[PDB]
Amino acid sequence: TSIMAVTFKDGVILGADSRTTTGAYIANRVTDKLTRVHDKIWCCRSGSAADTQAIADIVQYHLELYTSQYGTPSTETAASVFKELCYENKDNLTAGIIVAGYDDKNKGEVYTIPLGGSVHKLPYAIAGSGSTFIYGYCDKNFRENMSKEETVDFIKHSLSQAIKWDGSSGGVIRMVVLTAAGVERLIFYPDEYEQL
Amino acid sequence: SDPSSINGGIVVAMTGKDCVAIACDLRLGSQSLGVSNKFEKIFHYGHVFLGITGLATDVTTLNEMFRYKTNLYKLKEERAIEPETFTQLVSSSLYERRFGPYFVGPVVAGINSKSGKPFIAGFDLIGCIDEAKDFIVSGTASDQLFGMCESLYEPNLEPEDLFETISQALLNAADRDALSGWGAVVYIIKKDEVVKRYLKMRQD
Amino acid sequence: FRNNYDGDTVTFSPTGRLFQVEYALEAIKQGSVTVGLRSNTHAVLVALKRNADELSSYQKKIIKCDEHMGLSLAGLAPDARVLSNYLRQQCNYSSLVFNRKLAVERAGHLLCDKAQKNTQSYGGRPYGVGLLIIGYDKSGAHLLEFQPSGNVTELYGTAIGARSQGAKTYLERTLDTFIKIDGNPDELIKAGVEAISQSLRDESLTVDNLSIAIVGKDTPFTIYDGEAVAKYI
Amino acid sequence: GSRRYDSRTTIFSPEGRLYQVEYALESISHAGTAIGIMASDGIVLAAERKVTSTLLEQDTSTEKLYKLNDKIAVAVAGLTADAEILINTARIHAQNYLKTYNEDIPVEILVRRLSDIKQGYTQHGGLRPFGVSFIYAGYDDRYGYQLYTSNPSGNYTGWKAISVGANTSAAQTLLQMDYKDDMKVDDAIELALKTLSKTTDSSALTYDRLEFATIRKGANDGEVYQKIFKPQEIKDILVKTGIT
Amino acid sequence: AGYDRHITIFSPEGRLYQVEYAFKATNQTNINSLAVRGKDCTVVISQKKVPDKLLDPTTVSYIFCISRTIGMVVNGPIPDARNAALRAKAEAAEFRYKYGYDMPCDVLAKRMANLSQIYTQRAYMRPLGVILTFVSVDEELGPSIYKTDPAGYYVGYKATATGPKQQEITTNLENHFKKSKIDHINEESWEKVVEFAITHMIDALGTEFSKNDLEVGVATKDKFFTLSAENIEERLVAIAEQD
Amino acid sequence: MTDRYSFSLTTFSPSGKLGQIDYALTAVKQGVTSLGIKATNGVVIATEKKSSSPLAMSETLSKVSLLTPDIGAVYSGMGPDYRVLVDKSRKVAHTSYKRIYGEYPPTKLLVSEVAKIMQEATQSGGVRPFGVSLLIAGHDEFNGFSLYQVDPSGSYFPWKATAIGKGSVAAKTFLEKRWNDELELEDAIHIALLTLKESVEGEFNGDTIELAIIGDENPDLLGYTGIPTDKGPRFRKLTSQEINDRLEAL
Amino acid sequence: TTIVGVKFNNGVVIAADTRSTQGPIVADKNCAKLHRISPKIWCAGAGTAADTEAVTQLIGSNIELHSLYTSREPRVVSALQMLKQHLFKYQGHIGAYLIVAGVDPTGSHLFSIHAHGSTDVGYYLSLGSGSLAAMAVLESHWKQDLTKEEAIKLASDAIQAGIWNDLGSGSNVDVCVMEIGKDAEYLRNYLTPNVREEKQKSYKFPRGTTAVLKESIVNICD
Amino acid sequence: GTGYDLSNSVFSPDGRNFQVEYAVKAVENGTTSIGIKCNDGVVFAVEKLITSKLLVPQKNVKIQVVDRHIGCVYSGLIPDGRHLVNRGREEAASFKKLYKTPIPIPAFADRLGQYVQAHTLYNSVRPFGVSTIFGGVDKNGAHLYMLEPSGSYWGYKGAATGKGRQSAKAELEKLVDHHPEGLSAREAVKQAAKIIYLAHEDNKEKDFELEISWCSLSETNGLHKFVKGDLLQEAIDFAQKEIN
Ligand SMILES: *[B]([O])([O])[C]([C][C]([C])[C])[N]C(=O)[C]([C]C1=[C][C]=[C][C]=[C]1)[N]C(=O)C1=[C]N=[C][C]=N1
Ligand SMILES: *[B]([O])([O])[C]([C][C]([C])[C])[N]C(=O)[C]([C]C1=[C][C]=[C][C]=[C]1)[N]C(=O)C1=[C]N=[C][C]=N1
Repeated sequence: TSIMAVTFKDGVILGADSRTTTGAYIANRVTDKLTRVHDKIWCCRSGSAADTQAIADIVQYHLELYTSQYGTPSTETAASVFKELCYENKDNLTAGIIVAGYDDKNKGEVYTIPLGGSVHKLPYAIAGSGSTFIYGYCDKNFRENMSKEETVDFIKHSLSQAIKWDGSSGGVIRMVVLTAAGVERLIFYPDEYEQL
Repeated sequence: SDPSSINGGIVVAMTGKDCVAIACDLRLGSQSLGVSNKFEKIFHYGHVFLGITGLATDVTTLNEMFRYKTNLYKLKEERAIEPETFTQLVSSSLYERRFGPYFVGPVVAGINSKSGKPFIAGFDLIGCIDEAKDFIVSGTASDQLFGMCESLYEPNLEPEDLFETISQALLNAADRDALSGWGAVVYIIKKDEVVKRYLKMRQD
Repeated sequence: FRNNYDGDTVTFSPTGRLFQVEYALEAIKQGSVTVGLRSNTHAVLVALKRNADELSSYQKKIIKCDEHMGLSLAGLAPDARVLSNYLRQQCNYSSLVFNRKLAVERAGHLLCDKAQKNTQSYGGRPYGVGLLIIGYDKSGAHLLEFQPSGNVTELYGTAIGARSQGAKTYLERTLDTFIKIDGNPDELIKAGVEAISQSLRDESLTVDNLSIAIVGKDTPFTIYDGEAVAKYI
Repeated sequence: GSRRYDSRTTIFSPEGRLYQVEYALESISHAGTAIGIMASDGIVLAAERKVTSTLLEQDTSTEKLYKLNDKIAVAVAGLTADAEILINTARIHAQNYLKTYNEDIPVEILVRRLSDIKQGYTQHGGLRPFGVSFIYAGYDDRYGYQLYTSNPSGNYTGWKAISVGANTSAAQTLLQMDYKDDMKVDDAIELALKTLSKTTDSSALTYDRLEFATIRKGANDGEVYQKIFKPQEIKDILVKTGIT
Repeated sequence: AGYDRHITIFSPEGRLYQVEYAFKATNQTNINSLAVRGKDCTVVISQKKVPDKLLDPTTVSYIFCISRTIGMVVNGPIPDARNAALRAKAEAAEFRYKYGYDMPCDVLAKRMANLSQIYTQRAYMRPLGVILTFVSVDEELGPSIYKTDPAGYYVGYKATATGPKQQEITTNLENHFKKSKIDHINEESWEKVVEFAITHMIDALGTEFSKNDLEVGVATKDKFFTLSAENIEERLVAIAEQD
Repeated sequence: MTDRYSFSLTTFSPSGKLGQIDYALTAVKQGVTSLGIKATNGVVIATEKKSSSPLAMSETLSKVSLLTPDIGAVYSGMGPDYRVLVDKSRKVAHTSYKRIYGEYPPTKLLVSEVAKIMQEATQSGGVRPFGVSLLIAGHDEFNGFSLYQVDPSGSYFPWKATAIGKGSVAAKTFLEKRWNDELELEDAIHIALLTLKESVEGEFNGDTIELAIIGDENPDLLGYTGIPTDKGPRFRKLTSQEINDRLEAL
Repeated sequence: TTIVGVKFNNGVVIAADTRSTQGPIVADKNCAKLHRISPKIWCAGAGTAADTEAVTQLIGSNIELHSLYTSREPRVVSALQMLKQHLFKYQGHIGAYLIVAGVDPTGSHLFSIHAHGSTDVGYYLSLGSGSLAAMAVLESHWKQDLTKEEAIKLASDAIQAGIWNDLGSGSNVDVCVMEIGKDAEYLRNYLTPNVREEKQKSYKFPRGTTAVLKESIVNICD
Repeated sequence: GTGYDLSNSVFSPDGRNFQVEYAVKAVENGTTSIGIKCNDGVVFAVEKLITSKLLVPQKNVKIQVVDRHIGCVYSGLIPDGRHLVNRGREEAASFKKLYKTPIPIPAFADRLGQYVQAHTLYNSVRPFGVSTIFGGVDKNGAHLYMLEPSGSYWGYKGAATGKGRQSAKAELEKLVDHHPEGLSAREAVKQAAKIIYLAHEDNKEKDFELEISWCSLSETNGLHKFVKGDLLQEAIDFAQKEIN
């Protein structure tokens, strides 16, 4: 699995590969690892499909009840709920989650929640088995306040490299753009990113 | 080690023309040591017959349980439970202990009193129902039984013929299993009557 | 009226009173007088012990919570034991978990909350005892008055029990005087005895009838009875 | 608080009586009369259905005679619904006993148990007692045919012939008048019908207002047989006994 | 004996006085409300009265946003209304979690009616002195209005009204539908339906409304929202230019 | 908090009466009349949809409910009590029977379960009896067609025909006259419609009346095909139209 | 085991083989791996027989009760949420691997659930030991916009890939078609390509061949 | 009949709950306290009757903080007030722990509301004997609230409760009218000290001690703090001056 979230000038974009495996067998080649826990708060799932799905469904339930009572939640709040679940249940979960959301006052934000259950707010974040192969690339090519086009390109190149080296990653690259303008879904096929 | 190989034993059931048959061996041992040669594995509640192979203590417990349940059933329903219904009761009862099962291999046989249709069924230790039209096998010599049945069997046999068939299937399978044998009993069931015969077999 | 609203604490009267609580307060008045006063270095508790017969003892009215805290009681002894024991634990939890002595003001808060729970729920009864708590903490000497209603107040001096109003007036008068008895415990204790005698009438404070407690700057809360208090009679 | 609305169902009267038990009994006394008569070759249970109609389906009806075991049965007088709760637990205690000892439960053991349940609602729990009285008719290989009775108090006793429900005093006097130790099941049947026939609060005594049952050990067998009479069967026995 | 009027047990006449008295409580706020169904929206109008000058007018409401799609207006004391709201929100959130789709207006109504039916049968729970009107544009039933009471009763309406002067509003609305012969305001925009609603709210009550005398909630496909003082004014003006 | 009402709210009076059950029956008496008639090949249960306002949608309120594909219920008394009883009845039919024997319970047993729930609300601590009387009709392979009545006490009995609620006495009488053991289902429906007419004050049509039957299997109401032993539910609610078509031959 | 699911232009279809095994022994030559959750929501199960049957009936039961309570047709996403949260609760110990499909007020659906509780969505799916033979066929013949008949063929051929090439799968082919506006149609043994050839001889024994020691009549009646 | 006022969750025939109304009497019998919302915060103040000279001055504090941004003051049964703050403090910790962000004042208000309303649902508990004024600064502004024993609460521009609630409410209504642009933190502090000195006349017999606290986005950084020393004295003066 290769997933990442990057904050740029207009907000934030989430990207992921679409492969779920059972050993060396690709159980699902068109997986959607970019999950919505709120209108403008999405997450990136890595690790156990069952664990992350269950976690995501719970956070969604929580934010929906939060909204019903106190209105739209901050991205920081969504990360707090994910963390609370991941940390308190560290012994029975295998979930690497990246939380990205778009706020009007805060623009775009990214919080990464790795295995332990610790929280980390960053300009951008990468996770999943394939992320190890692009640590160098991403660190060398990331700049703050990029444009949507620059960002989509950064995610597209980074992930195609991750997909190239990591056998657990593959299929199509999916993206989700979060800005004041709204929500946009992007999809890139093999024939495109494989030759970048 | 294997709760299903400590006591030993077999049960087999077949459907014939307007009849059904169910048989079992009589051995009850403790590993190599034979202990009893009168341990029957076939019981009945009303006109529904049930054979149980596996760990003897559970075979006994389950029988006591189904007597208990079919009794209350008759008192409330004001009628005798039918093969089909019982099968379901056995299945749900077994799954109730899904993670601490009874080490048994149940077999149901009987004639539906209303439709007069012959019926047989097998179950694994957690309740999975196997409703076959020809035969069901269970026990420590189930491979042998499968072999005997798959060859010897044929549809619509008459009571007298079905008897010869099921008896030969049981007898020859048991003689290839160290944990089975020591006597056998066969039940030929018909809408109206039920005959029980003890077979003559090797005692080693 | 009242008779239909004093059945239990969970019931409010038409005027907004809680009679059961008021009745509890009444147990205090029927209790033997006790006094409390402090300077800036010490805090003293002078308690008049009451005896049943002349063959009986003069029941203890002073309990120690910690090395820096203690209190005098007026009312139902069992309730004072329950409340004092609770305070001993809070004083103790503070030392064990935080290696910190519990602030007198904070102990008052705890008693108030414990008392309150017994005035809002069905089946229970309010506590029937008044308490005067003295202590020396990180902010000096302190004196507190506890009422079963849950009201706890910090004062320079005060008294509770029968005829307690005598002493209370005396103190409210002698204020400017004893508040300055710093560095001199015996003078504070004497002032404490002259206050408690302003509520006498029946007899006169005797040796086995008098009980005094002191705490302060360099004085771990300690209790004196009999002979040890002879030099104050 | 709640205390205010607590009836305190389990307290003693100044005379040392149990209010609720007393009133439950008063309740039972208005219930259709049930009679149990024990012979030498069997037992007879008869009961009068309280309140009936032209449209009441009697064929599928049961309100006073229930089978507990294959050797034990009961006649009910009181709240049917309350009775069913007890009957079901009763049927369970029987099966438990059977599964534990592999022997049918002795009649008294089953009766003592149920009576114990009732007695409980009498001493603790703050709940009302069961408005029910039972006549137990059963057989076991230790005491043969037995006849018992239990009421809201949780007390029970054995009889040769007895009644529960309405007009018990009247019915008891009549039984204590024509009963004889050497009776026969057919004699008992007739005595039972006569008693009800004389204590009814209705016009005549028709079959549509009766429930009948016998526990005999049919000579041509050697086992005990319970027979809950069918409407037609009760109508017949009604004619023969000269009540048409 | 006479306690058959303090807790919820039957009176000799087979009545439950506590339920009846709870109904009385529903009018304590002296406010009226009504709901009508559009072609593809549902509207709820409710009187807004702010007596104290020391109050923050923006926090005086009896309309609630139960879920992205369910809206609820309450007739009764605010503390009981908020208790009912919090619960309904919780119930709606959980339903989505467990069943994978949004709780339908009619279903949440039933759920709350059942909860109310319980305070009716259990002695330790008092009924809530409120009437709840739920509205939305159900994905299967379209514009929907369901109302529940302290008796645990609930039913769906073509249009409805609640409050002290409920009868006048009702008969007014009744007359309109006897006429139009349809069971809904045949309007494409919710703005006109809101206007229809306020108009009749005025006829039946014989009163004129300023932008701060009303409170309005609108339910449309996938969303329920409440109008602002200014959104309402824009509404009031429009109606003015017709009379 | 915490229900501290652990004592019975229904107790025995000196006369031997159980006040709360008596009062509950009184509540039932005020209820809208409902009835049931058993034919030789079916059963019919019917009641009046007493709309509590013309602005209310009478459809959204069904007094006749399906408990199992071969069993239905109807009542008289407190609708909310009936509603929660139907939910429990449907669930108990599963938890206590289908999930065990893999088949729906027979009418008498389900009725028995319901009766139990009601009996408990007669003795448990902190509750009042249910203020309803139900008429349950169903069919099962070994018992055929049946009709029962369950009262607030928890008592129940089988009927050839009966009525409960407001004008039960008059209705019961009219039924005794028209009932016989050779009635066909249509005949019973007809008699049901006639009986209910004497009880309805205002409009009498397929929109003010609610009627359902327990008859033949409806393979068309099954939703799928392929399993020979599944022929469809015997429970069927009549349509507003189906009712009117019959009211014309009234 | 081989179970598959295939969406077509106006519905969804699911198929499965009919073999059950214990080690290398065929326990059942014609079991039914197709379960009904509600009239129009069917499920294909693989893994532990008792488990697939049990979880399928439990959710089915609750779905029925939920339907009655809401006066609405059951939705596939609801069966999917109840099933998945149940399986998740049991950390994989309930060996149920399901392909759940169906039509409801919101349209036609196709999902899969693994024992641990994860779900997946697609136009075509397969699970079981035959899963790889089936998927090879699906990845080779599937196309968007299939007709009901094309779907039946595709799904049926996928199961056959399992029957022939996977030892864990065999015997017959079961299918169930769920179309948007019609009744769901269950086709038990839609294909039976493995009929046993006539035996070479009859083993009917001459009566009396079996030695009997004792005999008696059994009492059924009570 | 009557008795409708002896049990807490009971509805009187007129739909009221007398026990709650009685609790209110307890609130009216208490010290007066207020709340003044300003352009970027809120100010709290309360009257502290000096029963005697023995009371250590400035010690027995009454105003309470919840979390770090909320202030609470109340009139009525003091212990009941602490009980409510304790709950609020737990309520707040819980919220921050899961959502990270300190609790919004509106959210906090409902927490207290739901809890207080809860104590009017059972006869096993008593309604709260206090009216609480509380508020603070949050993500979107300042908020002032007053909660009644019935669980009722609304947002206010200014609020008062206790003995002299009328004097205060009067003074508060003036300020509201003569300052549509909104008072200031600094100004509200003096204004408050005044409303308190005026409302003290409804208790002019006993001497008192003033207490003020405030939470202003600019003066305290959104944190709740007590007014002490100079700023306090300056306010006492502004009051002592205009009291003549
Ligand atoms: B990715 O690696 O995170 C990937 C996708 C998932 C987060 C939606 N993980 C998986 O597919 C996991 C195994 C794994 C592989 C490499 C690194 C970490 C974890 N597989 C499954 O969860 C799975 C497989 N088959 C059925 C159900 N679930
Ligand atoms: B298939 O592979 O999924 C198949 C069909 C079943 C899910 C309906 N599986 C089985 O038949 C299983 C395999 C298995 C064996 C041992 C442990 C777990 C799974 N067999 C059985 O479930 C079974 C049931 N009864 C008797 C014998 N075997």
